[PDB]
Amino acid sequence: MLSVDDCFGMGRSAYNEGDYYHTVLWMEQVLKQLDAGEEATTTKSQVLDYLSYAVFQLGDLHRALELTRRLLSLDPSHERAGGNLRYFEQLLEEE
Amino acid sequence: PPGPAGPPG
Repeated sequence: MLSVDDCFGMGRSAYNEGDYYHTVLWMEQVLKQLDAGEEATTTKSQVLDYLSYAVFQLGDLHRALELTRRLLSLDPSHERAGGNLRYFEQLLEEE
Repeated sequence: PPGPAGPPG
């Protein structure tokens, strides 16, 4: 096993290469290990920021909306996340 | 264009 923060770094590496699929794989694993109570400097909101965008790029529309809502719930002053939420809610008529 | 924006890096 890699640590939570290692997996997060892997997900960020994939994302910075424009590899959204591998971003999802790593960030999903991060969330699993955070839910298991593993210690980490990375926060769930930071993971959700990468993951929500990556799942959208892969065409997973209502999941991207769900994760964007969760992101904002944990980071309400995240202006970009708020803009994303408005986009997805208008796109999917989920306003 | 009209869309979301992810982390800059």
